[PDB]
Amino acid sequence: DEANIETEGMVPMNRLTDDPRWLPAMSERVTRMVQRDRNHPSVIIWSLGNESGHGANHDALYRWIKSVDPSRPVQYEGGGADTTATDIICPMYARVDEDQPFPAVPKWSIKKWLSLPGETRPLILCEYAHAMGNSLGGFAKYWQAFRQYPRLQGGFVWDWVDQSLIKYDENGNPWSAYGGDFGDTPNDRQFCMNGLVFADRTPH
Amino acid sequence: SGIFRDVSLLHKPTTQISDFHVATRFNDDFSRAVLEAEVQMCGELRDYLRVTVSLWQGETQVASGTAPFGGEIIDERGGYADRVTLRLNVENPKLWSAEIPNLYRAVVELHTADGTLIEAEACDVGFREVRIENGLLLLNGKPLLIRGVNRHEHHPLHGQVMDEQTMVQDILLMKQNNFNAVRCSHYPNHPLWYTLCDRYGLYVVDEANIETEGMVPMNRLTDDPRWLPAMSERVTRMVQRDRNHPSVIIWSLGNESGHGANHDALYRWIKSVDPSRPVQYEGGGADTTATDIICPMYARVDEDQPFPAVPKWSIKKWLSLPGETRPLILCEYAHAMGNSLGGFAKYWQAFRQYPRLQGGFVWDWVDQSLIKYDENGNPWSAYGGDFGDTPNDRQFCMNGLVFADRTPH
Ligand code: NA
Ligand code: NA
Ligand code: NA
Ligand code: NA
Repeated sequence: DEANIETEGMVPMNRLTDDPRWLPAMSERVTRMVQRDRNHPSVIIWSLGNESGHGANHDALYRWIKSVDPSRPVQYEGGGADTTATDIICPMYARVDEDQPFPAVPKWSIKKWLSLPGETRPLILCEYAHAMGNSLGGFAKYWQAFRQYPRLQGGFVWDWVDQSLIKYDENGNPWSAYGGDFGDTPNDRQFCMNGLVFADRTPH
Repeated sequence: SGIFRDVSLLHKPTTQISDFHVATRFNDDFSRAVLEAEVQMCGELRDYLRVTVSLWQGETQVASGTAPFGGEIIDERGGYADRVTLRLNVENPKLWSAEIPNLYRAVVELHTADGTLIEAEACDVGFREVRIENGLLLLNGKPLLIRGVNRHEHHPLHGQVMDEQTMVQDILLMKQNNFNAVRCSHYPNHPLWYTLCDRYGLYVVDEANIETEGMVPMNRLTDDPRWLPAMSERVTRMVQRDRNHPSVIIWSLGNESGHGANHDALYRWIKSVDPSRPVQYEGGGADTTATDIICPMYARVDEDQPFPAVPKWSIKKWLSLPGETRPLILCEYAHAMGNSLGGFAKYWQAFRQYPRLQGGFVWDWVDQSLIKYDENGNPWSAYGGDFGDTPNDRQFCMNGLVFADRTPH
């Protein structure tokens, strides 16, 4: 279950999340979420949001949840996926054997990530295997490592369904539209379609 | 068998230096050190006795200090009237490493306050700290990358007799081939070996002469308290003899003798007596409570070998097992028997990518072939069974990177 906070478009990404003046608004997104959903058993992990960098507001909210509901781990990928705000190392798009050492927020091979000096947490990718159009190449690689390494505990594929929208041609025939097709601009074109299934739920 | 190492005769005065330990401790950035030398005497104590410890860098005296015997109060009964600890400050020491084996000379003098010398002892001192921290083996604060090799004491002609030429030769080749470390598989070496490693610069793993592999199960003797004593002398006597050599950076409790309670005890003994160096031991599974370092033998890179009780996990996977945090250095890997070393680069790639994979000691340095003469007196390389020996292990005694004569494979 993930709080509704994502501030990716900021520069740097934690501009807001590191600012105390935004702590009240973030706080509600998190606390109201826990208050509503805490009795659901299918909820096994709480998430602080998505792509919001790593700011002190995150630390605070991580702690709050931990105090209020110790029954579930808290994860958060922002800022490098292994910050003090997550109980699970939860990278997005980290590869199996290949390192991607971006400065500040590298994406280590997941097998290597696990045994970095002092690291002891489990690793579950919050996002992996970008199913955008003809894809899913290398998927078996992930599975093979998840099975061999105890602390490699899987991940969540990005993602389920293509966000394509229906449009109609002059003749009243429908077709799938994506970014820009609505005269929307700037836009990110086909980037909204990354699902394992078509919008109508037909599989890829 | 035989008297295969040097025999010598030593004359000591009646009042003498019976033991001395040298320790070097540093500040946070290694820019200041303290040299601590604990000195013990035997014979008659007198108030006029003194110990002077001086430290030299080449021909320059760095520091010196004197005191009469009488150590600090240890307990309710007091202190050791027959010991004394001198502490010397060293500013900006030149650090020892296998990359640059800077050494100082410590001179230990026993003498009278009027200035007559009774006797002097001494040793080469290398300023360096060995410690495991946060999962890594560090030397002077930096994480080691061990390019090691196992090396038995073997001469095609002299058998187990080691000479200085041979030792030098080995060392030079090793260095010339990018090795920076050696494991004394599986017993303490001839004393000069250490001295050379000190001076030429190679990291050494000193190992107790304890191997009981042919027992069933392997820890049969090692878990038996009746054997603790015998084992104890093999570990304690090694440490007492080799502890002032900077080249020794790790102690090993022996080789392939399972994991017994005797191991745990000895492991602790050493930790207690010489905290300066980590203790490792591969027996019983390579990650028991008797080792500070995961040190498997022949564990593969990506492939697990899940034998019962003592599985050999892929080393990459080993590091991250639940709860594991230690560094991993293979005590033996890449069995170089005959036309071998296939897949060697796969270990190196792993070593470089994973911080806690700190290398390993290839098995091993030189083939253990012996020379024989044919009917015409022509020499030939013999192996297991060639002397009429039976049963035997045939060519398994030839696993080195070099032929018994030192020619490279
Ligand atoms: Na797993
Ligand atoms: Na997308
Ligand atoms: Na490494
Ligand atoms: Na062998």
